[PDB]
Amino acid sequence: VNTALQEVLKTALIHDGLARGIREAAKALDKRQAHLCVLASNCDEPMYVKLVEALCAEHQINLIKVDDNKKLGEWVGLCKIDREGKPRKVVGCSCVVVKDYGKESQAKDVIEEYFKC
Amino acid sequence: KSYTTPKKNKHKRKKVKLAVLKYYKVDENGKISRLRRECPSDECGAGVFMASHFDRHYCGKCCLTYCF
Ligand SMILES: [Zn+2]
Repeated sequence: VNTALQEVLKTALIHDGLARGIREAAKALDKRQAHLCVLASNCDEPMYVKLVEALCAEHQINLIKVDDNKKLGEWVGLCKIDREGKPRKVVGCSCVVVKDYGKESQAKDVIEEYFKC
Repeated sequence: KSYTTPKKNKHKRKKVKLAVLKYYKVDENGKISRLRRECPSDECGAGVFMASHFDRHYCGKCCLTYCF
């Protein structure tokens, strides 16, 4: 699941078909374009957990649980300054939705087979 | 270097944290009941949010201020 998700986010960054950002996530939700997303639950969010679960369980959007939000910004590569090393001048991200174009991948088939079942 | 008339600052945008909470109103249900309306023009998208004012309602990138 880890290599599959990393490769899927990698090729989505290759094709640039992802509309990253909570604002663009709201654009995609109001424009009814949602297939899969990345979410981190049970964080130190004071009010945002109920809001993100309300906008996730409203229009058949996928669910995934990650520990904290400050490490969520490394999958899509936000602050990848000095790529030849561990990134340190990084702020995290709340959620990233991806409108996948390169959906056919090595193990995203069995990931969505888990998702549909 | 320095001048006599004081330099008026260019409008640098302010720092607002977790702004979306004042846009989508959080009610008891999991329905996104937003008090901000929707722009009827098809030139601008529904995602592109409008302006919230007191005696008018400016639209998005259509430059059409739908006043009262
Ligand atoms: Zn408009």
